[PDB]
Amino acid sequence: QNQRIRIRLKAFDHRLIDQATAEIVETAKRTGAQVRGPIPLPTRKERFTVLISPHVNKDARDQYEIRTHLRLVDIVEPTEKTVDALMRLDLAAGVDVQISLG
Amino acid sequence: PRRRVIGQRKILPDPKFGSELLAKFVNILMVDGKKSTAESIVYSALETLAQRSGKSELEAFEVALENVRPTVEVKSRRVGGSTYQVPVEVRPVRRNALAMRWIVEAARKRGDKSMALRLANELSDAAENKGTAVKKREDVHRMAEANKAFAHYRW
Amino acid sequence: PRSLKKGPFIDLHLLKKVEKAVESGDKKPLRTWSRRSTIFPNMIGLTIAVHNGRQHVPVFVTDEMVGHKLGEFAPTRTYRGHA
Amino acid sequence: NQYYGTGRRKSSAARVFIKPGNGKIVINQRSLEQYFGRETARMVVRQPLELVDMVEKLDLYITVKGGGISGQAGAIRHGITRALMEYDESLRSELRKAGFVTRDARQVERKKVGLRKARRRPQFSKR
Amino acid sequence: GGRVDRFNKRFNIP
Amino acid sequence: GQKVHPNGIRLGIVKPWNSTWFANTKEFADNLDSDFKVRQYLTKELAKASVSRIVIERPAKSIRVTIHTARPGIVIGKKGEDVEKLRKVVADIAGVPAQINIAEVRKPELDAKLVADSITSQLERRVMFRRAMKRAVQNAMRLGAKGIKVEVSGRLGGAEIARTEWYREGRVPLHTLRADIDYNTSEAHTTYGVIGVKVWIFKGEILGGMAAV
Amino acid sequence: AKQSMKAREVKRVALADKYFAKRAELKAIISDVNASDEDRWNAVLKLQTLPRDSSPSRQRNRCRQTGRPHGFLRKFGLSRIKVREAAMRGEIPGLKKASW
RNA sequence: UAGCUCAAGAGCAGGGGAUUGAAAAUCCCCGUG
RNA sequence: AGAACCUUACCUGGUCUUGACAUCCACGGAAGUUUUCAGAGAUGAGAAUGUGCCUUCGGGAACCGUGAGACAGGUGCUGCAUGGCUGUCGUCAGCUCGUGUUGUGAAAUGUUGGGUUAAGUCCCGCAACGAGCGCAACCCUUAUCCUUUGUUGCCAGCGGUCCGGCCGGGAACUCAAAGGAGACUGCCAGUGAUAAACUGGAGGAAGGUGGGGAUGACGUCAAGUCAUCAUGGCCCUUACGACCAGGGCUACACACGUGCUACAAUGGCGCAUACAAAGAGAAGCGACCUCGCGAGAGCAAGCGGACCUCAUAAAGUGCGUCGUAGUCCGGAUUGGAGUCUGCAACUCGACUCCAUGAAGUCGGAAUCGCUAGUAAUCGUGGAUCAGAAUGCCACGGUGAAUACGU
Ligand SMILES: [Mg+2]
Ligand SMILES: [Mg+2]
Ligand SMILES: [Mg+2]
Ligand SMILES: [Mg+2]
Ligand SMILES: [Mg+2]
Ligand SMILES: [Mg+2]
Ligand SMILES: [Mg+2]
Ligand SMILES: [Mg+2]
Ligand SMILES: [Mg+2]
Repeated sequence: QNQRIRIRLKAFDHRLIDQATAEIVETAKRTGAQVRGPIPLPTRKERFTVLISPHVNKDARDQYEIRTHLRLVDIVEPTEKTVDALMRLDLAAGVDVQISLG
Repeated sequence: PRRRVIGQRKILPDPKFGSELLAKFVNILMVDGKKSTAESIVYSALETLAQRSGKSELEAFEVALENVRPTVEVKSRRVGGSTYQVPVEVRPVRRNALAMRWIVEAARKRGDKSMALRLANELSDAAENKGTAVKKREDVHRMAEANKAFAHYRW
Repeated sequence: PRSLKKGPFIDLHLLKKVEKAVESGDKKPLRTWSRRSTIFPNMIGLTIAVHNGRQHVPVFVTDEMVGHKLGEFAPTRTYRGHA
Repeated sequence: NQYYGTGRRKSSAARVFIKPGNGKIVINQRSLEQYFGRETARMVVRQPLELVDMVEKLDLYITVKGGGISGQAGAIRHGITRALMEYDESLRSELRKAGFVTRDARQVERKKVGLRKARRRPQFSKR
Repeated sequence: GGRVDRFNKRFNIP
Repeated sequence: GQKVHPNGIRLGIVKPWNSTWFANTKEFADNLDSDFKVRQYLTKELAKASVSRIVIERPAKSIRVTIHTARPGIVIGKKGEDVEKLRKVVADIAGVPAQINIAEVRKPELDAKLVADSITSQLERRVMFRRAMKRAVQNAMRLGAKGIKVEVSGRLGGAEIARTEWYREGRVPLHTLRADIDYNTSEAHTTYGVIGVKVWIFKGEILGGMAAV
Repeated sequence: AKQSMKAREVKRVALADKYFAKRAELKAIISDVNASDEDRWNAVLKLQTLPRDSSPSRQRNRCRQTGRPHGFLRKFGLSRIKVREAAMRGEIPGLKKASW
């Protein structure tokens, strides 16, 4: 749209990402930017099964999972200061961010 | 069943006549969970039976069961050293089950182009007290009449 | 089988050998440790010692063998009977 | 006005909007007879109606997604049940006794390691 | 026959 | 063929992971092997430095690595030249710059990792296995541990026959994930076979602590 | 697997990497229709000469620590037991017990 | 007199399948001139 | 959780030796490139080419190659040397200890007796009193409500619309992922030693442990694994080490184990046609459109993914469809002919096509699972993976019968 940027946060925890989410939303509102709510998207759960035994006995299998949390926030008004602020802003190492305007 | 007392599961009545008896019948006849084909065969078989003998579907169906339904069976009780075949009266609910069961068994045995054709003739013969299904009732009663002497210790 | 769009596959070592053989009329067996190649019209009438795993079986290429591979004419297992 | 209810049977979620009219139960724009086939399905959806007074005096707007005939049909029935209770707060008695207010919690059991299905186990050999 | 005739037409013969 | 690893079962609730770097299905594979190699290297160079948990975080284009030790002064050194050289050598193995923290290990006795390392050093020096266990147990109990359970397995005493003694004092629950039991493992490479060591230190339930703070 | 087998594996991938560009273009000529018949045949012969190893089908997935040729997993790399080991001690970022 | 032991029958013995922690025993099925 | 070569440890054909990998010093060459040819390939000749980087201006990090040494090397040996992981009894309710007491003593007691419970679960009892690993709970997932949040998800109330949530609009609802709430034997009554417990009943989405999954006590079997690895000792070491070309690991007079598919008219095809979940995907998924029996192919959008893609759900229904036949059942097997994967498809791949159309008409003795969304059923997905699933793992759809009882 009018240069609007959508920010996608990707992590592996249900807390870290929410904690980091507050920072990325509170900042924009503080500087006076309308940031869309931290919409929750389905947490992809990849499921793996592995033989737990070095040899025979193929019933002793284990079930693993990876929960990838992905929150998304939209800022309709791309004010220069806020955009530049979010850029320089450093976020928790645990979470990852894909900054794309489109 | 060692300790767990079991109640009774409620079954939905059949869509057409609203009969609990017939809903159980299609369940026993059903194979591979294919209900839709089961009642279609049964309903068409009932239409043939009703037209071939005049009587209403529901009244005709009940008469066939009444003429095949057994009243006494032989249980297997390990009395003392060696087990004997103890005759035992059968509860009314179980009566319905065995009657319907024999019908389906006898149907599959008989040779006919369509099982619908089978069911119809099968019920018709049962109402006349003839056919394979009713033959079991005398055989079951003969087993329970020849062994009627062992009727003082049951389980 | 192999795709028709790719044509026939032949080993260059064997391929080089047959070229020399045809231009000189050689009759000595062709020593080859390979079997993946296919029968070409230019090998007709030659004798090739095809490896089977331990030894080289001499096979005389004939007219009817055109289009087949060297592998179909070199049995790899020695089987007489179970009794 | 609008009366809302939520139904769920296996994996289907049904949204029911109740407003008076001439019945004509619409299920995902399509008509009743069109959406449902097997006679049993249509009978169960209409069970609460006959059970109460408004058998067809009012109308039923239905949107359903996911699952199959059973799930969808059962969830529609369940939604109607809750919505009628919200409308009258008096149908509980008959509905509760008819086991309609209870949410059917039976779901497909997950597959387990070492078994081919929920409970079926590979054929066993004693010796 | 054909063993060679087939080979001839099927393959481009480069 | 029984008893699961108490750390793993509690890796989401209670116990935290030792690596919290998000990634995808591409870079992830590589990162793992580099983490593997660096940890083994560091453990060899500081097996005598009472290292306990070499936490490794991979921030955006960074690899912050932490080290829990009970002798930080030994590790650092006068003006810490030793720490500085470690950073350089570890960073080249996987590229990218590196920042090193030293999370000092207060009361080393309560850390099962440290205790098992000490016990195994004794066994290499041929110290009466029975003595070692009693010492470690008493040390933890006096320093404050709701429970301790230490297990020893292998060709103890030198004989060719196996053996698995274990001493336990206090509550050492393992079916309550609301606990905080640490279970390190150690492979003492004694002359005869490879005596193994596993220790559970029930430091105390994290009921109030919930999952994280 | 032995250390030697791991050494042979890394040699296979290294050789394929060096000739990766040549193989990609050479097969493109083969695959592409309308190309001269003689050109396609020469391309086939060139691939033969081209070291076998260079083919990406000559690599067997092995554990990056032990080299086990069986039980490999693309995701998480490692191997069967190796995954567990890292995940069990708390080195894999996110894995845990599944109770769905 | 079927490989024995008697009448090309039967049985015994043969094989296979059962049953045996496991083998005889036993059960079945078949080949038995 | 996947032998065409790879793998492979096997055979066999040919190479080779401080060795492929491993250091250590000197040594030579930057490394490296491009090509030629010997040859099955290993290995072996040839060339041309560059000849660096780093301080420093020598020589160094390198690297490639020679030699010497020490060593390297074994999927060699030993699981009755071990670690470690795993099976098992058994999710069975048990196993213990302290202290005291008793008995010469090994032991006993606690831990049992009367109740109760899924339970050494609780209650009385009581030379025991305490404790602890279990049990239970704490976890995850499902079931109803709330709040928060509206994405691409949603579309009620909106009006316009191409009738397409499409597009404005909106935040209703679905859905989602966070916080929560909620079932507690709590409540009600009954029974029971005035207990513990049980029983019914109300309420309630949900009743006794609401439904799963996770979680295996002390130990047993000198259970299995040295070929994951580590490791102890022995043995090997121009070879029991290593390279590479071909085969074998798919051999077949033979028996079993586990799957699959059929022995049909619940079918059997034809057409029409309704409804899912779960996933995966960047050298990948690949819309499309065009061609091709098909398989495919060209053509190439988009998609790192609640957006695009795989993608068709099929069981089901609508009419028609044949008449019990080895069948319009089923339909292995082959005689061929295409595509596709890949150095490479014969041994020994997979799919599409032609032609072929068996056995098999519910299977002796025997023996398996299962008691609910289970069995039975019918799809779909996914890991492994160049390609190669009736195997495994998941995910839906449909959907029973039976329990007097011990
Ligand atoms: Mg491959
Ligand atoms: Mg091979
Ligand atoms: Mg053993
Ligand atoms: Mg005592
Ligand atoms: Mg207890
Ligand atoms: Mg428990
Ligand atoms: Mg043993
Ligand atoms: Mg063994
Ligand atoms: Mg095999």
